[PDB]
Amino acid sequence: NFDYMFKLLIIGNSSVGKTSFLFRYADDTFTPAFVSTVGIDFKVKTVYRHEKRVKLQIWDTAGQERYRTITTAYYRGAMGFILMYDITNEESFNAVQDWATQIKTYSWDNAQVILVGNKCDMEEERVVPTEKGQLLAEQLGFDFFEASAKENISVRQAFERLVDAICDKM
Amino acid sequence: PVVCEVVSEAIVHAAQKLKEYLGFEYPPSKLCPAANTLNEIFLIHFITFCQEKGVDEWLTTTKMTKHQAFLFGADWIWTFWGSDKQIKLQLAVQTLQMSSPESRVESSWKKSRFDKLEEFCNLIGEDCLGLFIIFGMPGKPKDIRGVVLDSVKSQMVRSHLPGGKAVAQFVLETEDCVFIKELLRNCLSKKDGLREVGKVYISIL
Ligand SMILES: Nc1nc2c(ncn2[C@@H]2O[C@H](COP(=O)(O)OP(=O)(O)NP(=O)(O)O)[C@@H](O)[C@H]2O)c(=O)[nH]1
Ligand SMILES: [Mg+2]
Repeated sequence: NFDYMFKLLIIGNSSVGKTSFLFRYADDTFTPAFVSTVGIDFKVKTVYRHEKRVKLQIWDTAGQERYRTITTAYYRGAMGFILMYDITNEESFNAVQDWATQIKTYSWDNAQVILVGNKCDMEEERVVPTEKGQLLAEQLGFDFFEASAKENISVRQAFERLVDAICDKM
Repeated sequence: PVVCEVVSEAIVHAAQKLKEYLGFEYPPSKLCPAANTLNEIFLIHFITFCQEKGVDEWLTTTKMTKHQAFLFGADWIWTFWGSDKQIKLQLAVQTLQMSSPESRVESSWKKSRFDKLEEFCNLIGEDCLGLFIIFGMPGKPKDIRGVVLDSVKSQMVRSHLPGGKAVAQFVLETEDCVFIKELLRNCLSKKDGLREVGKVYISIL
């Protein structure tokens, strides 16, 4: 059907949970088996937003540096970005300003960006307070969520907020 | 220990195991088996051989998904890791049958598998090589042989063919060959010695 077809990219460092995030949103499941994405992949999900069907093609990128070129070759045509870090990994959070610069350099399209701190179920191993993440989100102009691909917390809410921002820019 | 000799052994063993299924045709039904079936048989035998020799720590086989095989023009990736746990080589392998599908994207992907493989290897970097593996030829349908992408490109600067026809042209005219052990002998120390292989094909048997 699809009057609307939106291109979304999930980007961020390796091991923050990007593939797990996409699989939880698309198939409602989680496996602990870490396999690192080689290059880029995508999935298509259709949603009933406020009135009518919207088809999202969501591109999971690879976080490793050697694929940084090829993933940036797929930033064109993007209307939305999930910039994702890990709340148990400070190196992932220190990189998000570089990732936001990468979005502004290689993509812009005036595309909406949302900042997600994944693995919020791992509170015993938390290293980044939520206040730091929401302060940097206020600074960069992005919406902020703390999510868990493992426990399905704030996962579909983040995609819904990104799609709502994309629709509100029309 | 030695990664290169085991990967060449595994390629030879997988080709010998795949030889049984090449050239099968049943005229009262579907003639040919699917390309994905031959790819999966080759990969299963290769991966089991590599697991038996304990080389999984320095060798990673990634079978591309249907989307990834469409986008990259490659059927699988072989990643060669070093002692320092960094990636030293990546072979992007596309398979062809010479005896004789986007499905989700919204087209701009009009390119052939050759051009997509070349663009993939350009984007990854200089340590990512492209490799065509041919299962069967016109005449002798059970022959398996490899061709490096750069040798094809060196022939396209002369012949002016599109790369898909240029590979098929290269395979049926080249008499000179290099064994897979000799090709993979370098494999870690120098990168360009893989791509300066020249006007030869790769012999697997
Ligand atoms: N506890 C917990 N673990 C998670 C969560 N999301 C992912 N993980 C774990 O973190 C690891 C990495 O997940 P993965 O999705 O592969 O991350 P990635 O960003 O796709 N890695 P890459 O960019 O290299 O492809 C896996 O072991 C996975 O089980 C989460 O919400 N909670
Ligand atoms: Mg991944």
